Amino acid sequence: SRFKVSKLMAYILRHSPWEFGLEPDEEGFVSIEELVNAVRKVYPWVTEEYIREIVERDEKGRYEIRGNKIRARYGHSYPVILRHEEDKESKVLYHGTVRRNLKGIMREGIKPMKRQYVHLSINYEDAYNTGMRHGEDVVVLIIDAECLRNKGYKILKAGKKVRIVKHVPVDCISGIL
Ligand SMILES: [Cl-]
Ligand SMILES: [Cl-]
Repeated sequence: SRFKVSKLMAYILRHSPWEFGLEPDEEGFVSIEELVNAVRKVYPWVTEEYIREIVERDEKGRYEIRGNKIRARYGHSYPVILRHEEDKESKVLYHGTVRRNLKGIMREGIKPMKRQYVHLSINYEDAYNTGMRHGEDVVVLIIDAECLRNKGYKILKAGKKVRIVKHVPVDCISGIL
């Protein structure tokens, strides 16, 4: 199924490419032909055409293909430089978290995992569902994207709804939902 193969693709491209013999470049790209060979170790019926179809049909824009190169657009647990197109249009974004984090966030702002990027959403429901990954008592922060930009932060379009930014200062948190 598309779901099973996509879940494996996301694991390989975000978390464990070397386990499958793949060496991502600094931007997270691997050869799509080598990715097919890797995936076929688990699902031998997969084809390059199938992987390209998964990329084209993905509801979140999880993946990006350029020529012969494929990457995950977000969610890596290893260092990447993501030169995604800038979101210059959003006025408001959302960050899902858990209530226990408010104390720290209200003192320090939102910091990323591994000093990478903070993940934001254009959509409240997506932010809520993301926050549920860290606990049941979810709150969604409203982020003033214009004030982020005015402080010098570039907000990048990582997926259809996912946006990434280096840091969110407390001054740009405009509400809690
Ligand atoms: Cl909590
Ligand atoms: Cl996750």
